[PDB]
Amino acid sequence: GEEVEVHNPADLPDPTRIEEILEPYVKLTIFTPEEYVGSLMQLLQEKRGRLVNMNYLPGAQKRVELVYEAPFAEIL
Amino acid sequence: KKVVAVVKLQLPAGKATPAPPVGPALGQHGANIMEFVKAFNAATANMGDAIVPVEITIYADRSFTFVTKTPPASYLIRKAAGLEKGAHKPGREKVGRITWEQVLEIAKQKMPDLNTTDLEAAARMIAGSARSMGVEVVG
Amino acid sequence: MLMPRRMKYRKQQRGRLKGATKGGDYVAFGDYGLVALEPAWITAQQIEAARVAMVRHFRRGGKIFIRIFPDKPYTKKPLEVRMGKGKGNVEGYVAVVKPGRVMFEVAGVTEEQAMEALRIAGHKLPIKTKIVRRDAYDEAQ
RNA sequence: GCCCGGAUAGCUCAGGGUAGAGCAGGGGAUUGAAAAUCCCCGUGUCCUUGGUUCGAUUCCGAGUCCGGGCACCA
Ligand SMILES: [Mg+2]
Ligand SMILES: [Mg+2]
Ligand SMILES: [Mg+2]
Ligand SMILES: [Mg+2]
Ligand SMILES: [Mg+2]
Ligand SMILES: [Mg+2]
Repeated sequence: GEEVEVHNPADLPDPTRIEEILEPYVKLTIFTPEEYVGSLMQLLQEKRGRLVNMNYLPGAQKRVELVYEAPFAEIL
Repeated sequence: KKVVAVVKLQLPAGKATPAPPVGPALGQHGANIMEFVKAFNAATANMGDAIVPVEITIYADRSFTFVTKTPPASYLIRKAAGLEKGAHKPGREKVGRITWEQVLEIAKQKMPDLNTTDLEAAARMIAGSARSMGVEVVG
Repeated sequence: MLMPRRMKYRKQQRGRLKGATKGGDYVAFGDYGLVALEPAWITAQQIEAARVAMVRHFRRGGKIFIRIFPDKPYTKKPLEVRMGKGKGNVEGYVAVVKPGRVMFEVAGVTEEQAMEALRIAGHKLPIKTKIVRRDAYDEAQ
């Protein structure tokens, strides 16, 4: 089954019999103005966030909204 | 109400949903996003699939207008003898092989794109995409 | 790095470094060569560093001809030791190179590749050198 | 850095025509059920990356590293 490598990376279960280590991810939404977007994406890349979605709220003209699934630990 | 940007880009006849670059460039827009899908993946589907871009024009009251063509000479050669890469190490690698007229059909489709309305200069054309994936011209 | 597989004698006297080279003065196997302009005991570690440098430059393609061999053993007393008590121990091998000698040759390689690989390789040796290109004069030899 | 070598399974390891064994495990045999013993079975991206070959753990590079030599190191 499953349980949590708690406040002790040392106190694992035996990585002998192991198949899935799970990070906490998070639904991460970024309201940038204009195409700082270019900067933003490079940042979220090395933070290992998957790009799921982006949407322009037009009007003038900057405003872009980015949605990301990213490992919770990679913020903090 | 976005300006009149001249929309030269590089998209694919099939791979079509609002993941980038469908979004960033077509931000300055307001068009029916799933139309390069719809009309382009359907009306030019006889050839197969693959990459062809699209030339839209945005006008301020959210107006689209686009025309396109033919999957890339490196696709029309992937149906040929069964490839989906090149040959990694060509110049000597003769994986698939074609005849001087089994590579005369492939320009029946990409003919209206170069400047050669002669399917000799349009044969060695698509047969040049051969070498950079290694498929040969027999004897 | 090169050393003889066996020797009649372990230690040998220093000798003089006089004269132009006796032979090996014409490009004999490749298209370009590096020739010595001054005499020297070129050590094996030097030869190895010159070889590798050109190799690295030919990462895909090329033949390297090393036409000098370090057969002369090099002797050195242990440090902080008074004069006497016999001749030092062999601590390495050198090749005696006199001016005019062709030390390295490259083939199978564009002119630019050849004169760049030989230029680096010169920078590894304790002597001034000259890069040369197989001549009718080599063919006549 | 250097000379010798030495990185092959979760671990300790044997070794130019695709490499195994102990071991840990999981399961099984034995038992009333265990311990001990024994059987069975894997993912090896033969340490990483590039090249050499028709064929590389092997050969040529580079990278990081491990055990012994020198050397720096009140
Ligand atoms: Mg010296
Ligand atoms: Mg001496
Ligand atoms: Mg003395
Ligand atoms: Mg001595
Ligand atoms: Mg010099
Ligand atoms: Mg002290």
